Amino acid sequence: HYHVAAIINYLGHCISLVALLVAFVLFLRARSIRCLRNIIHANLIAAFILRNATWFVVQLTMSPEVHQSNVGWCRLVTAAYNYFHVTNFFWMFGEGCYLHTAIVLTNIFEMLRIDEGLRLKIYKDTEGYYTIGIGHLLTKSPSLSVAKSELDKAIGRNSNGVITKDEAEKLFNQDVDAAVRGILRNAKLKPVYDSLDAVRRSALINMVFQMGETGVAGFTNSLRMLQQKRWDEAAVNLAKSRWYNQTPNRAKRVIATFRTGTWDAYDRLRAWMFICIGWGVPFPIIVAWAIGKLYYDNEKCWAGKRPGVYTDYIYQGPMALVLLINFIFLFNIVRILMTKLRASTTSETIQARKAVKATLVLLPLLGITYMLAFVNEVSRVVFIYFNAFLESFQGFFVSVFACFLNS
Ligand SMILES: CCCCCCCC/C=C\CCCCCCCC(=O)OC[C@H](O)CO
Ligand SMILES: CCCCCCCC/C=C\CCCCCCCC(=O)OC[C@H](O)CO
Ligand SMILES: CCC(CC)Nc1cc(C)nc(Oc2c(C)cc(C)cc2C)c1C
Repeated sequence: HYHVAAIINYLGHCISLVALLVAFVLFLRARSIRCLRNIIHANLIAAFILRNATWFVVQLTMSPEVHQSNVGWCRLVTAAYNYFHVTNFFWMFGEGCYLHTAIVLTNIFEMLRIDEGLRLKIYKDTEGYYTIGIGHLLTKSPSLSVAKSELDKAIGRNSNGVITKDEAEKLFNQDVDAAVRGILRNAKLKPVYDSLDAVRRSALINMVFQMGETGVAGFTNSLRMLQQKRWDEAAVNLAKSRWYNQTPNRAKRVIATFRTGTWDAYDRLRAWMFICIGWGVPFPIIVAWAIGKLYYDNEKCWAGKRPGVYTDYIYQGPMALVLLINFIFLFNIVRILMTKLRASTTSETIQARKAVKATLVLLPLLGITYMLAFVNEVSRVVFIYFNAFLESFQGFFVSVFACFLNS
């Protein structure tokens, strides 16, 4: 049977590798590779591709004579293969951070957290008025004691000076409504705002926060063009204003949002933070593991299982912890979907459901294999053959899954 299990493993690994590669090319071709969803999926696929390819290399290490010798390149392959193992876990954790944040925090919140900055503690602004969050003014009393109270009425609860991230969102949402009220009352801004789609409306609100209604109104020809959906020409005119000269970066992002329609400008910035979770963090982990092996376990290409001293827990450790956290995220996401978002049916909530549905489908497929790992008749043959199939086709499931989310 052992030969059968080996044949299935090579067959599966081939299939999953091809599947992953096809999915990756798909995501690269897409114009949506700009979206944050697709950046994570593509990186997730890459992380998976690398592991499958390394598997075939690892197969060469296996032959006894190389296994025994513990050659230098042998050790590199084992470490590399393990690195990609952690990469897989952390990228999956990547998707889970995104999904969780996707429901709890709106796009417009994220845009103006990059552009004006988020401060969770009470601070005094430039002219000395107490301000918290994304540019929210509490009151103009000189006594911070009074300010703590003013925040409490706003939030509903006693604050002691420091508000939760979810609370800042409520403050921010309030400000956005105020901005819209102002926009609708403005004779110049109103026709333009009403014609714009949701993403561009956000970009208009961005300028309102920085310049004011009166300031944004001053852009007569840019807004005319905006209204006539002449986005390329509208962008040209927006630069010429000195707003651009004084704050190029924020202006470029806001202007670019007018052109495209998308969040691409802000999404790139967000993506670097995911990148660290997926490739950045597992690298110190694997380095620490490799030192451990050099110190007490220099045998057998680093793949020897010795009972022994636990060195594999240096990388296995974080893999386990990352998983638990994802469960906590999932637990919170599912509850939110029942709790507030039953009746919502927005563009975001539909996708989040579709994702959660797919996660639930994905999670037993990958999970059973670990369950079978802890616990060890014709039915014994069925255990091994099942194992051989699940591990080998692990990659294929990921390819299908990523594609399903993208759709
Ligand atoms: C010796 C090696 C140590 C090196 C340490 C590496 C970590 C530092 C990395 C980034 C710093 C620069 C980040 C600048 C990018 C910020 C972009 C942005 O958000 O800001 C736009 C601007 O605020 C609106 O005008
Ligand atoms: C046939 C024998 C040789 C073995 C070869 C293995 C066969 C499965 C491999 C590829 C399927 C990948 C799944 C693709 C799912 C298509 C649905 C999809 O969403 O496509 C659009 C894409 O997401 C836009 O970004
Ligand atoms: C378990 C072994 C591992 C091997 C790759 N698979 C993983 C790893 C991780 C971290 N999360 C997974 O799923 C989730 C969970 C649990 C929560 C959320 C919010 C999102 C996703 C995609 C799977 C299927």
